[PDB]
Amino acid sequence: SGPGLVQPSQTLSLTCTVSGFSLSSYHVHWVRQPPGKGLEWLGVMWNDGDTSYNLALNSRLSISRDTSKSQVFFKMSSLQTEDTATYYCARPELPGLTYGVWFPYWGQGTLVTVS
Amino acid sequence: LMTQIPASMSISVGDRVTMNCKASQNVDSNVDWYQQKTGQSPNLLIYKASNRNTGVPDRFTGSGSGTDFTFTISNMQAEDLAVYYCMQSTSYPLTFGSGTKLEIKRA
Repeated sequence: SGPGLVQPSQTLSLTCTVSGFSLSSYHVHWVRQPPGKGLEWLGVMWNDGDTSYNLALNSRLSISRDTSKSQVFFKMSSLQTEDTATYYCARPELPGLTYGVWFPYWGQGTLVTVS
Repeated sequence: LMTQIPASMSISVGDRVTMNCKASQNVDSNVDWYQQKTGQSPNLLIYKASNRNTGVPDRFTGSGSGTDFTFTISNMQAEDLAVYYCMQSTSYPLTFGSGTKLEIKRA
């Protein structure tokens, strides 16, 4: 949740409520799907706390979480027209200890529209 | 990053199909495959290049070496239509393939 219509430059915070498990035990990934069906990685957060992003949103989006309340957050700032898309969150079932990072989803979406 | 070919894949029920992806560099075996049935979120099929996720029927199998990985469906059934996506998770940033839409050829 947290989605909706957008004017370009605006800000927005999406949430993601998890259940069935503890947030310290796995990771969570913000991935979007644009209207032309393309899928993009928005942000990740290693199990230690570090977080990467692609250049696409570097400096504008800020992923965060609350291991206590079981919440994942995405704080978009300076929204652009190209951020329009469905936003999902997922846990990864792949410790990057052994060089994978598989991504189990569990989100049903939440459409953000920047116009 | 990733390249997925083909874009569209018309297949008849019972047929076999293959979708492949290529990586810009070596990512070993960390490539998974997702099915996004129409009107739903994507779902996992194979992870680790070749391992089937729980619940996935064995008509799906994965393989690949160096930079090319392939998903194979031996006997295409009706439920298998939708868009498939490969993704690697070798190292960051994680990246998805552009997608291959499988459509069922019918009378």
